[PDB]
Amino acid sequence: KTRVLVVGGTGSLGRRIVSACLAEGHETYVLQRPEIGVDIEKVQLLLSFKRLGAHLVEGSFSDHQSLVSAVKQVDVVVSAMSGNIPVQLKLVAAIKEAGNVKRFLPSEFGMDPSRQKMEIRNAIKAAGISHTYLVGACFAAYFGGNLSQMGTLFPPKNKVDIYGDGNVKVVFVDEDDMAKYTAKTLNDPRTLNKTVYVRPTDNILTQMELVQIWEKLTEKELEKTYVSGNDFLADIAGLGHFYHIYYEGCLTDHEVGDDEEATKLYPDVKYKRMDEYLKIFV
Amino acid sequence: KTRVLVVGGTGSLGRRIVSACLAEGHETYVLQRPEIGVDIEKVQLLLSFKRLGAHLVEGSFSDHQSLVSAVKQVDVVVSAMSGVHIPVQLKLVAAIKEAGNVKRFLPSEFGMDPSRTFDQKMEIRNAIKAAGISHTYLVGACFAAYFGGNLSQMGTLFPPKNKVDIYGDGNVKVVFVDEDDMAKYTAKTLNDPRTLNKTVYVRPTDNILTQMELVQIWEKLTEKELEKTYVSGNDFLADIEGLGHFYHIYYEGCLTDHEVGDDEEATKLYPDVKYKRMDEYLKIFV
Repeated sequence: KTRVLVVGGTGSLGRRIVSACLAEGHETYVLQRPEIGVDIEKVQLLLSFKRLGAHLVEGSFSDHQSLVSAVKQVDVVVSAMSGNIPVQLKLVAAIKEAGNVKRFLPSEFGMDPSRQKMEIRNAIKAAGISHTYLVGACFAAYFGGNLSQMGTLFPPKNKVDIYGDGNVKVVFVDEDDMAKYTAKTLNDPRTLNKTVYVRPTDNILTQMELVQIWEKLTEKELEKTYVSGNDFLADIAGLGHFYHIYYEGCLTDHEVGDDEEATKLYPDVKYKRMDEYLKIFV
Repeated sequence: KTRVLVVGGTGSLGRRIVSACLAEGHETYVLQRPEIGVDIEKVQLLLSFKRLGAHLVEGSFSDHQSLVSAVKQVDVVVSAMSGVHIPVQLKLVAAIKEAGNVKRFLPSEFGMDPSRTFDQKMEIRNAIKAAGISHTYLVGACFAAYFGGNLSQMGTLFPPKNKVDIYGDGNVKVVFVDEDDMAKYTAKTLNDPRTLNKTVYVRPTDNILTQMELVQIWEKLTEKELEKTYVSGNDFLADIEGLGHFYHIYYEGCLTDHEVGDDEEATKLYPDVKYKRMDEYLKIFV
């Protein structure tokens, strides 16, 4: 059994990673930070982990030696901050000091920063820490269910902004599926010290294709305001990354080999399609 | 169907009240505040309520007329601030008074009767009375998540590992209630004619427990005796330099020092609620 410490386990992605690690059969440790000890929902979430067999390990980002003691107990560290640069770098320093970690999987929110955005990867390299990066897809909770409307995570009402012509291919993935891929890949010899691209073919969609999925489920056409590229840029760092995705098509402008793509490496994961994802909000 | 607006529906108690309101068949409205829109947990929670039949009503505590418009749509307003983020509740009262249509207001007091400084604690109740707003108060019990699961220790919701502070002798009766049960009592009482303009006491008999009895339940569940430090009333007060409510509950016995009638006690009024006992509550921590 691979021993895995999940950092950020009360986050949106982190709590799905804990569940996926338990389901995959890893011996799963969850960092229990002091600050969330007074949050009743986060305490009951951690207790739902325990009842499924996870071990809670106490430590905090402000206590370097507590981070060292947590990572000294496992083979793999998985980090998911959706729920930050200094914090990942504090983890990197603790991992380097501990010396025992076989693989570190920092979450990058599915966003490849090598295309300074590179500070965490540069510290991983300089520390000699083995790793796997999972990149290449927008999380459906943040870009899909809102029809990619900025400034809101709620489903659309009658109107939407269409970015450019909405004909640029984006890659969407359910966070539940990103968590399964993380749990599958973290002891896969094929992905040690590799970038793994998450590109589920059925979820390669232009913004207009995503909109049309919504319109078909609600049986009604949305009012549309088209936002040109320079009208977008004249209204200004995620805003910059959003532009790279929806106007320059950075998630789809290069090919990926089967030996480095998540759905090919892990074809047992039946990833949720965006029509099934959006069905819940209609 | 009684129409109910729940204010604080992404909070701890408040999300349980929304659930119990839907369970009861109330036409359930939930205030959707702009400030939770950055929080995916909160957004998906509210969308879960909408999926179950709730109505989301956009409004903000800093926008008086948005609150008036919200309360003008319902018969009953329930508010619960535990886990959200006296002024907020007073803003709600102002909007209810101006709206004029609300048949009953149920402000959560976190189980703590403020009528036992005194005038600051009574500020909301005084504004309710001055506005002529009809109400139901629910009081008399410690929420188990905050006083039971942690064996009444400070600074954590987890039970201790091998050491407990015992207050006084731990022989003062306290009343404990599961937050889930508080929410069901709230949903059942809010259109009960019997509780209009009443204080309803929540006193589940099996959950009237001294702190030592509560510790003993945990020691039996774990099969280990805890190391005990006894804290006198004088030392507790000296270290205060919420703790005041704590002192009155665990040292003065203010939850159990008076009798309540059946016609004003939640488990008599609503005997269909099978309230959770503390042995069952604590087992999830083992």
